[PDB]
Amino acid sequence: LEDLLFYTIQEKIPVHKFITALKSTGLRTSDPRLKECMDMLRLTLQTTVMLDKDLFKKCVQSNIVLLTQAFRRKFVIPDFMSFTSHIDELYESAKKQSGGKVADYIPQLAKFSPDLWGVSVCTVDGQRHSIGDTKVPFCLQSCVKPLKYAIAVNDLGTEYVHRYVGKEPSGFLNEDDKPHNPMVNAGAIVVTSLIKQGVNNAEKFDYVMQFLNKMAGNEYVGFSNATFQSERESGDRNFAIGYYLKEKKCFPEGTDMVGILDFYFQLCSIEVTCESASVMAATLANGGFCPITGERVLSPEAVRNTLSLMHSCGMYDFSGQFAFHVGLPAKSGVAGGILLVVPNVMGMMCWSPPLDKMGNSVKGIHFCHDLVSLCNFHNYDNLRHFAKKLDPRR
Amino acid sequence: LEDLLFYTIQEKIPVHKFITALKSTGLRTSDPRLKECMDMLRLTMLDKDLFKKCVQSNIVLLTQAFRRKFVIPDFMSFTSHIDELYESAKKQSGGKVADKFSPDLWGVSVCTVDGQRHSIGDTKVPFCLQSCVKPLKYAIAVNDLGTEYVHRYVGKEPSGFLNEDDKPHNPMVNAGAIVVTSLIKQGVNNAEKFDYVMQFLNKMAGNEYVGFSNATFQSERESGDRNFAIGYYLKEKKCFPEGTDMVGILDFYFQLCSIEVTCESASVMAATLANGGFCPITGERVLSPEAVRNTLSLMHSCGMYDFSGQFAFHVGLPAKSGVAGGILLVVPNVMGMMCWSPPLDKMGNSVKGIHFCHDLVSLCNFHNYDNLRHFAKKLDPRR
Amino acid sequence: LEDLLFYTIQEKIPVHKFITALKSTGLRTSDPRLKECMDMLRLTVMLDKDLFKKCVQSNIVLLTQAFRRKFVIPDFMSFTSHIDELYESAKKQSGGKVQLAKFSPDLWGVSVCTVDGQRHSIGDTKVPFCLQSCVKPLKYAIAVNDLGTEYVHRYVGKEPSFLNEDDKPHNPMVNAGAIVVTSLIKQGVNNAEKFDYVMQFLNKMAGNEYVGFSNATFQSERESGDRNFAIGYYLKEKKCFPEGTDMVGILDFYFQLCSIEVTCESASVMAATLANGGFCPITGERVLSPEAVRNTLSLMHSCGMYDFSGQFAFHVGLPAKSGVAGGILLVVPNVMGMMCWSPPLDKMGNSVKGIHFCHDLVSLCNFHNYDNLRHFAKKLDPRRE
Amino acid sequence: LEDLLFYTIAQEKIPVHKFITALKSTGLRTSDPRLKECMDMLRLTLQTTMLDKDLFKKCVQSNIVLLTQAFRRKFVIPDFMSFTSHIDELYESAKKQSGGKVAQLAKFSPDLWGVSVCTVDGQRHSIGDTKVPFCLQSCVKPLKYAIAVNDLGTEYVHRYVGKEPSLFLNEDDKPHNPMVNAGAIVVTSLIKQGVNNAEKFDYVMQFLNKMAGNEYVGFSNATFQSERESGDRNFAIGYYLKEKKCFPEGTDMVGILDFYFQLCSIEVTCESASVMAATLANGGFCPITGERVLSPEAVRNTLSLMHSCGMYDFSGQFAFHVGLPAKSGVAGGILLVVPNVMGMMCWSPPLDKMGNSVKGIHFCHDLVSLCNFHNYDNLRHFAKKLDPRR
Ligand SMILES: [Cl-]
Ligand SMILES: [Cl-]
Ligand SMILES: [Cl-]
Ligand SMILES: [Cl-]
Repeated sequence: LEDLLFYTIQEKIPVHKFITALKSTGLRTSDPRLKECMDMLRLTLQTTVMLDKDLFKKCVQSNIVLLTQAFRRKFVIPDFMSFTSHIDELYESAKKQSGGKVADYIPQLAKFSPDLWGVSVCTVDGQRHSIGDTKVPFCLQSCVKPLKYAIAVNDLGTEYVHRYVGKEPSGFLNEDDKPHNPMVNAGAIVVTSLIKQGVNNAEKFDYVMQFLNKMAGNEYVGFSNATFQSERESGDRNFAIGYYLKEKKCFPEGTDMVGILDFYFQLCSIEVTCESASVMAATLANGGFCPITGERVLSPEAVRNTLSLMHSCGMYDFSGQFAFHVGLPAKSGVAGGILLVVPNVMGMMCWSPPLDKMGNSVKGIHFCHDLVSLCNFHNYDNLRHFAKKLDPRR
Repeated sequence: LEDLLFYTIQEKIPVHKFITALKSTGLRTSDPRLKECMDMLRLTMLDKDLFKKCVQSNIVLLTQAFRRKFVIPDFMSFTSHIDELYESAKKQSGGKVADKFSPDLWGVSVCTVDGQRHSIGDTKVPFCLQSCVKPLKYAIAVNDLGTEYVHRYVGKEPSGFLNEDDKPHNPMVNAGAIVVTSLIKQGVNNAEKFDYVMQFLNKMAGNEYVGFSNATFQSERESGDRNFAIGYYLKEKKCFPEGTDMVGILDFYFQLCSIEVTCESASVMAATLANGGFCPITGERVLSPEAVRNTLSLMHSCGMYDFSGQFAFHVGLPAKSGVAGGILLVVPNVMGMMCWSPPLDKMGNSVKGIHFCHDLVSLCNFHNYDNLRHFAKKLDPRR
Repeated sequence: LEDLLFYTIQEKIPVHKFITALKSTGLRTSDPRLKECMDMLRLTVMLDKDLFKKCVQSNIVLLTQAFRRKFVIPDFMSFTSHIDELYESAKKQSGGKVQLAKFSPDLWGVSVCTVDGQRHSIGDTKVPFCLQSCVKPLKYAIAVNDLGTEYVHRYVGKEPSFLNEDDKPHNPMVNAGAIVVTSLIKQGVNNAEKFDYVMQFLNKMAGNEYVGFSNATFQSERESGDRNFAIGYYLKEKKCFPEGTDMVGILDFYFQLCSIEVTCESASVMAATLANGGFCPITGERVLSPEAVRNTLSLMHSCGMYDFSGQFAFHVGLPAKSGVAGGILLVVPNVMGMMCWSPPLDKMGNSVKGIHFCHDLVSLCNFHNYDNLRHFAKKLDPRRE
Repeated sequence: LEDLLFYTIAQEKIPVHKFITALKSTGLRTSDPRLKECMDMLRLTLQTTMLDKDLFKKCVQSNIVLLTQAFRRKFVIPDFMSFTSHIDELYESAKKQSGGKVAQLAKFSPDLWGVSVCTVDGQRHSIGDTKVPFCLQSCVKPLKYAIAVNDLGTEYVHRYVGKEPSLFLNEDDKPHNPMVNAGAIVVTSLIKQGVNNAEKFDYVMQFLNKMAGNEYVGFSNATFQSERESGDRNFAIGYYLKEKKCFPEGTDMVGILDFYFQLCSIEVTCESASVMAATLANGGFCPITGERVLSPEAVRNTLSLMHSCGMYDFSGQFAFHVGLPAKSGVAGGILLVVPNVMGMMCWSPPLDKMGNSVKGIHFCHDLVSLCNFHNYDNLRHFAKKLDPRR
């Protein structure tokens, strides 16, 4: 059982040899699902480097199931080292594109260097990879749109949420007097008013944060007050939208619109890194379960709706082309993030601040094209006949 | 290998015993890939020797089959569900037939990417593809000329005659389908063009029923005012490739719309698309992966007319409707389908078709954005 | 000259006869241009060649035009009898919208003021109501008068239909355009001063007849302003205002402007000023430049009636502007201004009775902008004896 | 009256040339159809052998009314020589502006520019190339609509076509107005229904002849064959109209297009077309024949729609700045109407990026900058402008 695993890894295993093989699977020693095992190893090093069969069983037994899949290469991407080397090549290629313009409309976005570039990957199995500046905090901005949508649907269900907001691209209101979808400001503002009704903003914010925290496997989620204050002061177009929505009676009964706008600016100001965000995207890749905690964050219904709208509406005006050429659900944001989901496989956050004319981060856009150019991840690729493409699940 | 299979099924196997067990896997005794085997049986209780002699040539396929390795391992179960969904849509009596056909005609056909087949309803009655051909001829065009060339002439996304670039919005609208028609087999006459497409559709269908309705073609082309208006407009905006005869393309276009299929043959067509360009019952490579992926993308967003976005959100499967009441349905990596009932809703889609498609995804985890690990209460037919 | 007029009107004239003959021409004895004559007559009960010349001397040229039938509409009594029929005819049309309770009957009134100062009224013409959108052409004329055509039209469009190709509101007659126009006027001072200034201007337009302000309407508009705040934030976002504009304050000024009150009678003089080329008919004072008055009439023509503007231009062919209080400011260039007021509105937002009356006026008279003055077929021409 | 007139012109006897020179200075042409008997007697009188009171009476008696108004300065523009002198200056000023493109290009001669005036009293003036024939093209649009309304009335015509400024169709699934191609095709299908194109065409041609006081109206077959070849977009419209059921019952659409191209290919000069516009300014009566041609409601409707819809995409700006009903065409013509005063035709082929003749447009602005002709100018108070009626 745990003995079997011992043999696949002589009389006694040096600990470092166990750790090194574990880290090659793509797992991180700090994985919450590995905690018992790692605690035991560290404790063992104290009271003791070689592990005999009996010691190994002792350290590895609590986590044995997860550990067996790792070593039996049952993970979604079994040769991860090979895959990450491709990710790096693609990272390097995109890094040669200097074009684009960093958003200057508020001091917090403008300060960011155009030359910051990073990519983080988290598979639905919890395998992690990062290259570039992946520990630098930035604001989600519109990348928050699908997440608060997912929350709303999780709590209120499809039918209700979509009384208030549309299901498709625009190509302020559709024929039915609703904003076109959750990924446009008008739609996001309305989705924001749907969450945790009848409570003050402080608890609403906290409530939302609980969700993000879980989606991120308790990795970094933070808040930029500097950005919130600036968004709120320069927010004229969003105020125009708010008054219009109120005038057309688009909000739930009793809504305080100005309060909702404040909440909305707050939500846009939430901070992540590529690493933590990649976990959020992996939760969406994993059907609502956080890949690194095994926790159930969101209903399958919420995740399906959200991925559908990211595919359709997620890239601003580039959505149609992105869907045709990339065919992956994604959400761009003005700070230069692109939240990417390859369903059943992994999730990513790509970050470079310079934007193209559509509003999309130039290196992210270029990286996403290459990713699908290389691998058979396009939504409508086939898993049997893919031509020259590479399939990393094999 | 033929030995193992033999034991799996006493000293001798009655022929019928092997036949009914084979049928139970979803395959038909007439599968083109089973020909050698069925010929060997026609040349004769099989003892081990006669059995090995008969099945040796088809062994690999038969092995996949009897070892429950097909994309849907328990097909008899999956079939029973298709039947319930069918009987449920059958009770929906609404819609309006376009204008000769009888309402109450309803049929559904399935072909898995492994060539497993099922049918219920009026499944052998030939009807016209109409706009169902749109993705088919777009696939042919991308197959021969590639993505970059074809999309010089036509858009890649939905609308809401020409887009901001002076191209028709996509291949699934009439304007776009007319332009696409002008791209195929350029410079050759219409007669050869029609033969070429007809040959291409034969491959897609694994050589099952494909036909032409001259009656439909005649009336279509007399009533084609809106399409004529479109042709003159496209010509004037210089939308066609140099040297196009637009009045001739419209002819060809009306012809392509009049091509006939049954639910059964058209389901194989959809199966080719679900199989990455390989025909499931012939094993023949038909379209390039590039052509198939483009086609599925545009059917997903553009395929259902004004109901496209609603259909993508709820059903999440590439599909293409036509005014005869066909819906060409693709579940990638799993199966193709054709649903046929003539009565249409206000949007132009078959009423029973639409109902069936919703229920199918309500039941099974086939939605494009369903997860294959956590699906809640949905059935997964692949298990 | 005074003698000429004297004989025209025995040894002595009874003075009730001069008054009666005067009123007969359409002028009122309260006409600001007749004051001296009326004061001299107050000092004086029969008028001999001598007393008559004394009373009438000051104003003689105006009274001569009046008695010699030189006025734009020489036979006025006949023309007002027609206005009355049209009035009764439109009166009988009771459709429109303002479990509604009703404590009192419907209000309907029509006032006519000619470019010569001839006046007529029937119905409820003394009851104050808010201009609302009727104020739009008025404040646009002010802006153009003060700033000129080039400057105003950097901020707003000249054509019918939030923003057009150039990211300007379409014209001065739509809310977005009227909000921008509001921001153009008196940019130096504070809001109280801007309001006084506009109010003074409307006094000139009206020959100092009734104009006022309704605080109730103003507060009600303030509370209901979501639609107008949406527009106000959008305009700001798109940088549609002149530099240093306080947009929230401009809307407040906007609501005040919509809340200004008039009567059918005083508003008809406002319209007669626009019909008279910028000169107030009853004071002879020059209120607005010709450029401001031409620009205003042109935009009233195409843009003045909401979504009925096109149909109205084609069938009626007169510059007009309507508002939700039920008013229709009507202009007939070179002839007269009018104000029609009934509160019930049709589905397009225009006063039911007002619209009916405007149609009938042009069916009857050759006032349609594209009518011909030589060959009019069946129509009546009131400019002729 | 004949004696009164004789005295104002007179001395014991009037030299013939002196009566003629005075007549011309009023703006009337000697060839005026309404002056025919007068001129006939005059020529007859020179044969049988200086006018005395009795001889002068004999000559002008049949035409006395019109001649009396002319000499008494009762014409809409009493000082006509002063006015034409202004027209000439505006013409020269429009000339120095050579921008625009005619519908690497070679040039075999100078570009043509001409301006004709016909007053509602039949006073004439021309300067520039005013006798050169050119195709009406879209300038024919208000003319054929006026015919439709004349024969069919407002209700019938506007059951098929919109009344407002402006896809091919409005919310009623009717073309937006008579001045856009789709609307003008539908109007074309209204006229003289149930006869062959040859008969319909002769019918419009005689109508055009009356509007023009029987001055030049013609046809360009070269232009027609060309329109017929390049009409892909008009055939697109034709099939769309047909698809949407915009034509009256039983119309042959392909035949209707053919009639339409014909109507576009009709030819005028600046002079003949100025009389056409003057008919529209005169309430349906032709100024030089005194003949009733179009009904008042047809003339009103046409002027209304020219005002708002006449200049293509410049209609909005044109109405605002110029305030005159006008219609322009791809040949470089602008048919202009000052209601109650005059008609005009301006012709220069080079077009601006909107499709309007550059010289015509420039001339129209200057005309209104100078004169109080703007639809919304006041007649009593106008500022620096001059009023030619005074
Ligand atoms: Cl954003
Ligand atoms: Cl179809
Ligand atoms: Cl209003
Ligand atoms: Cl033209």
